[PDB]
Amino acid sequence: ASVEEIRSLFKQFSSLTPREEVGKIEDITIPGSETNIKARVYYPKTQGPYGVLVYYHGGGFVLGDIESYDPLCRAITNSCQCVTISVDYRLAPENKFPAAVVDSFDALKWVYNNSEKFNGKYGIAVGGDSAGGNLAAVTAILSKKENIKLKYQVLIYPAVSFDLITKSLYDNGEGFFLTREHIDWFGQQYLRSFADLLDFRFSPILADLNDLPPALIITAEHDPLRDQGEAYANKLLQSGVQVTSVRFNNVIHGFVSFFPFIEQGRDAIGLIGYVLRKVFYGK
Amino acid sequence: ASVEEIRSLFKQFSSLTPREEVGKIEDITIPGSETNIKARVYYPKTQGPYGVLVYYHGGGFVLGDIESYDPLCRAITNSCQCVTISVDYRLAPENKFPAAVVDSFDALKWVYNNSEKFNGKYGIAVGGDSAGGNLAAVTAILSKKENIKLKYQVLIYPAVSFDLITKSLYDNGEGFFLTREHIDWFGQQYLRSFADLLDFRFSPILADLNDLPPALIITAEHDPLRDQGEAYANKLLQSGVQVTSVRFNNVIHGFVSFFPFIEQGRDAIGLIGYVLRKVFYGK
Repeated sequence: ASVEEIRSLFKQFSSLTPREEVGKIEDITIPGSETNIKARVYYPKTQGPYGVLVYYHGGGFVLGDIESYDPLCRAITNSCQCVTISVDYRLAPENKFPAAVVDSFDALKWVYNNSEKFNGKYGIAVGGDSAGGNLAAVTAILSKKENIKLKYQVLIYPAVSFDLITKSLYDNGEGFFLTREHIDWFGQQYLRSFADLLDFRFSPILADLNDLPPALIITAEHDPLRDQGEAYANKLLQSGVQVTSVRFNNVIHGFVSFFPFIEQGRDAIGLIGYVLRKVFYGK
Repeated sequence: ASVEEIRSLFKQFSSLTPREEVGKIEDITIPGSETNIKARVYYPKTQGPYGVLVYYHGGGFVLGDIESYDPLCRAITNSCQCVTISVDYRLAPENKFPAAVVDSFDALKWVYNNSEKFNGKYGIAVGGDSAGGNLAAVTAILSKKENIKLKYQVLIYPAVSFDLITKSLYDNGEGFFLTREHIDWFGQQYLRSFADLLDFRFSPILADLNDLPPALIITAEHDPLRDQGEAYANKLLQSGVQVTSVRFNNVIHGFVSFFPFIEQGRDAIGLIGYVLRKVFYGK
């Protein structure tokens, strides 16, 4: 199948996942530095003021979008009882690195500067899964540099480094949905050249991690990205940042997206909701 | 340092921990088959009806008690929004195996048969940490044998088997609070003879685990008991029981008891609260 066919397939598969009712949904356009960035704003059913999670979908920088991630963003919204803003960042191969990062950061800065629009008085967090977790992490690094003060970062099986060495890569690189061949191919679509492998905006493990917001990092036992995610937690800890790093056993990369039929995915969304309700509301 | 001494230092340290307000607290005495069993009943600040969590404290079968665990059980009560009944089972070396088990199962049976005193319409679960997670797991096995239908079991770094073989036992057996010498000494205080090593009431991994209640099993990366706790989860799964097995990284055996200082401990309590709210209230 073509990239277009697979992008469509994501949306199609999404229509088989129940969409939880939320308080209110609205589609906005965020004025970006290089583009106008579509976002979907989900309000919870509770009364404000709120904390605001800016969310970046996964899909290897190439696939996924607001629609296919709509069921997950609804479930997250209800779990965290917070405003969630799902960002349609530019995808590769059409828009090479660093387009996704530029959009993800532009969107966060705007949300931060406009949180009053969402009655966002309890502060701003970032979150995302896989490639989205990469973007959340990188967005949190870029924020510190600009004195944007984030409450929290939720990194769901994030990609944090180019990797040819982790045990989990070789143990889990075939037969568990996300394969070596996928990882290589996504990387070729996204990156401009070999030099980009030196860029912290692609590999956030490279960055100086002190003074970043506190983090929840979820990894999956049977995931090739598992070891590198747990390494990112370690480096955060070494840099004096609080992080709860949790390995969900018996599950694969992507498991949180399959929450309707992987119960561990539901429980992960429950934990995400707990930590955000805690940091935002003292709950 | 004598048994009575080390019990007292445990008590004293826990004495300095700020206690969370709950709804109401009632002390009760359950008529056990071998003894009168003190239990403390914690009501959440919400209104009923409730699910009920029967909780067994850790401490190697030798230490801990209602008072010393009082801060944790308050924290759990507020997180799960459920009635929590902390059980004062008989301790070793004064009362050897299977005294703790007899008391734990007698308490659970009585609560189950008396669920109305607690407005416990939404059903009964068991939970416990360490030696208490052993007791919860064993209580669930004994329940199934007598047709008592529990909703859930929460096993926090449980002891599930006599162990001379797991990699975590050797990797983590010194320097991380719970040492080989402790494990040896506790087992020496608790067990009657070598024959007790065949008894599933000591090593619940031995039991047929079919038809047991769904489980949350929390392990700790730097814990000698880690591998066996993950084995128990895998054996449950193999037996057709739903289980969410989560390894909290960067922490040691006992970390949930240190929740006031170890934020990962607080997040573990959040997760426990989520899974129980979900199973009881469909939240």
